[PDB]
Amino acid sequence: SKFVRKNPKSDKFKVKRFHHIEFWCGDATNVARRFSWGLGMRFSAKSDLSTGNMVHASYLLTSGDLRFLFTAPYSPSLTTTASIPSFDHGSCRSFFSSHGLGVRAVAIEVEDAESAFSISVANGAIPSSPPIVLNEAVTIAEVKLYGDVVLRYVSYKEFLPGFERVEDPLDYGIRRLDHAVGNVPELGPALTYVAGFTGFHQFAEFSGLNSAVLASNDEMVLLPINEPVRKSQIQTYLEHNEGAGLQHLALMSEDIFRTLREMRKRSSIGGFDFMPSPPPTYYQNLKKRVGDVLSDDQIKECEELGILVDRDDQGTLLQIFTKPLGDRPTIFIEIIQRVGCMMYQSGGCGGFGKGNFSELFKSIEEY
Amino acid sequence: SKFVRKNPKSDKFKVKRFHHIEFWCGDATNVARRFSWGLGMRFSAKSDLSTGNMVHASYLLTSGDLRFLFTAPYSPSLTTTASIPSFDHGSCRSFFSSHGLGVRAVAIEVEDAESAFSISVANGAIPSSPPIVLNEAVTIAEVKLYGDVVLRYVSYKEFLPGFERVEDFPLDYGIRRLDHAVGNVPELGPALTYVAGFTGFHQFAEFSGLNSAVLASNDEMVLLPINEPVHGRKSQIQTYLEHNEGAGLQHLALMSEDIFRTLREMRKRSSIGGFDFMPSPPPTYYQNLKKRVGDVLSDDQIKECEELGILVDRDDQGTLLQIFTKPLGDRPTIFIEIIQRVGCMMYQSGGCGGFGKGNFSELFKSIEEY
Ligand SMILES: O=C1CCCC(=O)C1=C(O)c1ccc(C(F)(F)F)cc1[N+](=O)[O-]
Ligand SMILES: O=C1CCCC(=O)C1=C(O)c1ccc(C(F)(F)F)cc1[N+](=O)[O-]
Ligand SMILES: [Fe+3]
Ligand SMILES: [Fe+3]
Repeated sequence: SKFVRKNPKSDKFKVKRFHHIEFWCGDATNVARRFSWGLGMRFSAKSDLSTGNMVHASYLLTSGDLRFLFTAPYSPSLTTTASIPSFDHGSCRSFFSSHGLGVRAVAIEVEDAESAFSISVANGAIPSSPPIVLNEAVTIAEVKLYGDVVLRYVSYKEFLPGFERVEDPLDYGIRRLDHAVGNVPELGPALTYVAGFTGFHQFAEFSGLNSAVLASNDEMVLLPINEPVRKSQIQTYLEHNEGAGLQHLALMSEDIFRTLREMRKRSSIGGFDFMPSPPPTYYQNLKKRVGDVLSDDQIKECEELGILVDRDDQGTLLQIFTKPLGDRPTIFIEIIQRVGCMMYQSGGCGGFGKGNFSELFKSIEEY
Repeated sequence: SKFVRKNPKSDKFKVKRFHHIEFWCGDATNVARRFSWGLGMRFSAKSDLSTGNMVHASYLLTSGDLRFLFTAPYSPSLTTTASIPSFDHGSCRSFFSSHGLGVRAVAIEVEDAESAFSISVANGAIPSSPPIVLNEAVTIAEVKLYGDVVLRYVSYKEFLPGFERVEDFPLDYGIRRLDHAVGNVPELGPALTYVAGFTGFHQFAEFSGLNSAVLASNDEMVLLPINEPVHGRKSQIQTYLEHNEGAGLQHLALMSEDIFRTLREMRKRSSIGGFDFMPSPPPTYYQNLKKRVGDVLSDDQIKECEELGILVDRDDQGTLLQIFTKPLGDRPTIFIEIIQRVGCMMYQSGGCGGFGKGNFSELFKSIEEY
């Protein structure tokens, strides 16, 4: 009848929001051009040859507050010209040879990046890049998160110094990043490592995996982690990804129907593909499950677009998943819309979809 | 008053057509998805994990007879499961680390691929992959062309054994075939005598920052131009050799059956995934058009070129429409030429109208005016 969560607010430094995500590429132009058309993200800021960067090409896509950065290295024959100081040509080709197209950096806005970096290392974090102050404007620092992903700290005194603003329409309703999930071999150690240096508390849950969720004090920076337990997808991931790494990004949309009707039109002409849709029983069982949250027309709309729906104690959740973004069966995208919990709306409203494993199964047991 | 052309038909083996072009990628899925939407090429055949290939992912785009192959390597921890036998994981990462996104293979249909390979090596060609017979169906062989590009020989007894046909309503911007494939090289003389030395390709005569000869097969339908940098405004070909870390393919020219359609489609998509184009010639250029190709293009077709930014050139045999994209990837190296040829219809003879060498001048004296 009642579910109660706790929140010690045990953050070891002041954390604000997700700042951006840095993909590492072989050729960043094509990847950014496809992501832009397939997700509806505007070309916003560049740091390439045309801006004078002879170390790496970096292209930034935005939609709402969501910031996808796409970095690919230039030839070593053409350091000081790189806008992102923590970039190394060799670490980049190693990452792409080993893991392929994937997320390098999970970056978050924090009060002071040297403050965050100092405590993190002192509380166990493995350092990657120390605090570099860019033009006395932004501070940047990187610690190891899981595998070859880095948690990157960004703090302030069009995106970073050295980037040039790209002026211009494209917009499918995606407004912000919601959570970023990492697949690791052993949950226990990875969980005690990350929470050990961030002070992130565990967000409670209302298969082939085990999943805990680490969260900041206001529960707006959400970092779930999966463990491998039909062969487990997480295990397949660890093989094709040659280790631990970010599994999926969840992108909050202000209207999942719009974003899906846009993203679905473009699946065959450049965009992104989606998982095969649940059996029609699933949406018939919707009417007596979230019928007091979604109208019947909104339920018909989910069946047309293949959207999963889940509920927990505080709210209701709409969500759908793409197919792997690149060549390897590794990283994919989650589109979500959260309903309820509007105090502002509290993050994690509706959970993460853990219930859909069952409900989707017993949809297939029927039918 | 008169330009006369010769043709010794000195081919050392039987050569038919351009078969396909193999790009080497870091991630072939995104590159092929972008090229498909930005050029209007249909997803036709795959050889990835979903077909059982654990060495490399290969995705084929088509439009008319044009075949763009996009290959990217999988992890070595998962040779026998690879559909393309000449693929090596290390040669691929070396290529992409060194040159970035570029063309690996220029492949052409020939009568017998072991026949072509044997003579080529015997006439100087540097071998890369010997003749491998796939499922007693198609033969494949590769010799070095320029730098790390390979001339690949393909002969027959959806695309290769091991590939699975992709059913698609379908995208199509009017591109129908590949016209020519150009390589930038440090020294023209040696590269020219090397390639023609083992193919027997004759020189196609020409009616800047570069020196350009054109090597051609007997029917002048497989066209392989080569550029050289002229030193001492800095030569683009020289900049290419720096960013490309050596010689390599510079541009592919894609014949369209209607360059206006193909560009009104391709320009719509420049800002939403597709390809961008060079800044348009000054309006004087298109004014001088009316008394230059006015007996070939109507006034409406001339206004249409000004709207789409198309260059026009003429030679002894015919007239040429052409326009160039910006570099396809991160590096200022490889780009695309869209072309439509007019005249010379005996069938239409390749090289009709030349290649645009006159436009350097016409473009300039347009800017000297205005
Ligand atoms: O948000 C999360 C984090 C923990 C792992 C997880 O299961 C979550 C999902 O994004 C999610 C939700 C539902 C489904 C299902 F079962 F409907 F397919 C799948 C996922 N998932 O793993 O991407
Ligand atoms: O087709 C060729 C091969 C030889 C070299 C060459 O210049 C050709 C062109 O594709 C061409 C023609 C005209 C222009 C101009 F005038 F616009 F600059 C440029 C090129 N080009 O991109 O090489
Ligand atoms: Fe999720
Ligand atoms: Fe050309």
